Amino acid sequence: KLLKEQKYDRQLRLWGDHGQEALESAHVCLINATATGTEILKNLVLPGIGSFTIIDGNQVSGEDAGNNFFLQRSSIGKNRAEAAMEFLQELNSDVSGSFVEESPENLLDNDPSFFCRFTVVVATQLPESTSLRLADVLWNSQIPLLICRTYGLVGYMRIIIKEHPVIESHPDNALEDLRLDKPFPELREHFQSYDLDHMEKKDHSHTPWIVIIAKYLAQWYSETNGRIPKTYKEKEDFRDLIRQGILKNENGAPEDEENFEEAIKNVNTALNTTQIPSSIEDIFNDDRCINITKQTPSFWILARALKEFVAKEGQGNLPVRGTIPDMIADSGKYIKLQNVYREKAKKDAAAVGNHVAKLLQSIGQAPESISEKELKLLCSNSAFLRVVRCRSLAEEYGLDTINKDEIISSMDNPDNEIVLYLMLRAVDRFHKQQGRYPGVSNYQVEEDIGKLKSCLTGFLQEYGLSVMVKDDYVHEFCRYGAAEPHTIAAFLGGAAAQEVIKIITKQFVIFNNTYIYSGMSQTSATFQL
Amino acid sequence: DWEGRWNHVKKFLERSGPFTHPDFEPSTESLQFLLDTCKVLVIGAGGLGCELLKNLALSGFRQIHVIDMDTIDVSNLNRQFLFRPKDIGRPKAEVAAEFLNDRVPNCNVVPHFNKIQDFNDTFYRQFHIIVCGLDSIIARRWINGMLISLLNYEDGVLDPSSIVPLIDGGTEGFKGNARVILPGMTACIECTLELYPPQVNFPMCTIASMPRLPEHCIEYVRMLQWPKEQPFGEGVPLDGDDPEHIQWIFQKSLERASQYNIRGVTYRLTQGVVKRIIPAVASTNAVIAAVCATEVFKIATSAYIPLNNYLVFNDVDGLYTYTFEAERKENCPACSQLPQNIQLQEVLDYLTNSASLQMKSPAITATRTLYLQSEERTRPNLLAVADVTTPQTVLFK
Ligand SMILES: [Zn+2]
Repeated sequence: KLLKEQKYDRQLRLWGDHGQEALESAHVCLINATATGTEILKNLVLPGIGSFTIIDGNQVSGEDAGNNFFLQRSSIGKNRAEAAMEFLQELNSDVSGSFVEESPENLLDNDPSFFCRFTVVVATQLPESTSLRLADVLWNSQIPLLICRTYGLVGYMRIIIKEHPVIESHPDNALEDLRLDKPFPELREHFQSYDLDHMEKKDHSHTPWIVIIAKYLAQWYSETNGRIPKTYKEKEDFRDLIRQGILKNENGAPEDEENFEEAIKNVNTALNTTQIPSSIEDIFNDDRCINITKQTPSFWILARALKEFVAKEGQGNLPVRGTIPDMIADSGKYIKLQNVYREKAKKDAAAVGNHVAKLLQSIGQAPESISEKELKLLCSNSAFLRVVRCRSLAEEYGLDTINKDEIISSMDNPDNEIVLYLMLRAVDRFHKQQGRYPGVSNYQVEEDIGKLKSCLTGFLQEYGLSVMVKDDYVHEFCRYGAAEPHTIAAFLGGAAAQEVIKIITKQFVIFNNTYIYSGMSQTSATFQL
Repeated sequence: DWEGRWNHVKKFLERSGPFTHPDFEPSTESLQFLLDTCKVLVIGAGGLGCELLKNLALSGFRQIHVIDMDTIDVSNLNRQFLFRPKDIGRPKAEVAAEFLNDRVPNCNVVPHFNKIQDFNDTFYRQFHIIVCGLDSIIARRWINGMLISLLNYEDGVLDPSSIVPLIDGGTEGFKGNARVILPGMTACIECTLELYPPQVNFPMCTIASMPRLPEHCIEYVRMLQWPKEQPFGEGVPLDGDDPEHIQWIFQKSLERASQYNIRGVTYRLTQGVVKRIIPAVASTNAVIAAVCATEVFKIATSAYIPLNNYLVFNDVDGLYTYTFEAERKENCPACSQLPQNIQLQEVLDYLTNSASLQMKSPAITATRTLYLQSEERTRPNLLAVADVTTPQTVLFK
């Protein structure tokens, strides 16, 4: 317990004790233990996933032992799952490892419900057919799935989760909820309490910039009546209005007042901040939010609650976040100013609580099936809520469901990474047609180029994709010879591991479908296939 | 060594291809030339270090040297997989080579329980490529100056063979960055300083007389109260890893926060502030070490063209990589062949507070020293500057 707190300190500062809890209670499943899989897994064991189970039905080969940090020469010939677990388990004693010397197909044949014992399933290096078979089962079982393939210098990753909603999305550089444009009562009161004109100098130069801008925004408002949204004019004149309030020294020339400087540098992003985000409106207007039932997930309940609030006590606004950035000011004024927002945030959260309770009533779900902590967190991130819904793998492969729009448009650029996707599809055709991958042997390359070029055309015409694929890519993909280069597997293993942690912890925001990485150019892209 | 051991690496060295580097020549020998001769120096066994040694070793590199002055700590274990609880206290560089040499059959990883400043020209000259994955900007700028000083100019024309490639990676939570630097050809660490020094050092005025955040309180106790009082013995310094020390910083901080009505002081927060803790996970290190290793390979073998120098990785909202070419400043203090131009206790400020130089506690010297703050009598002394930010002597005219 205390051992863990010390061990996991650097990450607890990222997803907190609650994420760590979600992490330590999960059970992930890895399909094959190639370099790609042991790399993903290692990134899950280190931080401490509750437990894992490798499922490989193959044996270690000279090359497996050569590109995998969790397979030794001594394991050549033995079961890959068994041997990988031996070394992966060594990574963290708090993680309970396990395996099954069976393959995905066999398991799909006998006990499909087997995968229902996992929080998430990570499948790596799977051929088209096994992937679709597995995808269908997990989808109907509502089991989260991540498919990962390393092929030469290309990394591929596809996530499949019916619905993944999140509250705590951890936005980077979000706009502070200052409410300077739609000030609530207590904040209006607070600003009036200030008199910049008649006031000692030390207090003048130590007034929070929010107060400063507040002061001047009312002056500019009681005159013109505008709000100042025209960037290099209205906002620029405003910055001047503010710059003219800077006290002058005994000599006449203005003095050094960092707080006013701060007010100035902030006008750009401080005048417009109170507005409901697109994503929130879309959440509000979604069916799972408007039509509540007995099965409605706690998230959609809190979503509707937020909506009701926006309707009443909110006055078309989300509850005050409660926090403000630091800003040069005396302690007293800063704390007093912050308490106003804090107090206000508390008032708004209670109102949201009511709407929630009232919702749980006309549902009879429970009295408090939602801790008050979930309520305080929801009010803090009300503007940052996010919902992701992935297509099924079936929709992607369907002849009438395929997203040809996205693929056609992307191909406008003959080098978009969507070609790598296309080549992967074709390479797979080459594997079903021929019973092997192209270019494996130095002598097959040249001949395979033509066979693969043909599998591609077949694949394209079949889905009605009139896109031009440069010959270089066909040649390049034969040149790969199905290799699973370690550094490429490591890149995808860090990337995939973190997406799995996002699923388990429900905290940041997952990519919405397919991520393709190109080690050749070191570029990547996300697509909604 | 054994059957198909390097099957995954060979293919990029034995086959011709459409996207190959202009100077690439498929050879069945190249790999062996790589295993037996390419000398790579990894700076840091912390952060990206562990991930770099694995990647390089499984890529055909065998002659690898690692430098690190640190000792293993319990907090390292959430991502420095080459270390185990039993190694707590041992030198990181040591255990790292130890682990690798045993997991990768013929790798010859050589440790160096030192700090990069302990070495000079003669030492760094022994390497073909240098990969830096350490945490501080002071260290990044220091190795940046070393490699540039190795540059040999002939009548104003850079001798390409004197160029030692520097691959540098960093990570911060779910963000990271990797870059390729070719001293004298590409932008160097100092060429784009508007990206490296962005760190925080609370202003003495707010911390001592205008606290507003819990961090300010903790900062005060650490930077002022501890020195004044000497809780754990006269002359004894503050040990960030010492539990009784943090406990003390914590209690005193709470007391200060109480007086100014500041909420939030916490033990976890005290630790973070005393040690300037940066959140860190395994996943982001793997990603960045992967990109760097890949570029090390490329540069060693000419398999493909190098990263057009600067990549950013971000995992917070979805995931993405972004690359651009950082430009070489023609006026750079570190990589420009010409002596800088200026316009004594007022020029020292210009070498400090300034942005273009951001030197830390410099030291000026006339054509005779003067203020070599590094010597307490070097104050009564109160152009060729010098600094802790680089091995070289910056010539200012
Ligand atoms: Zn430079």
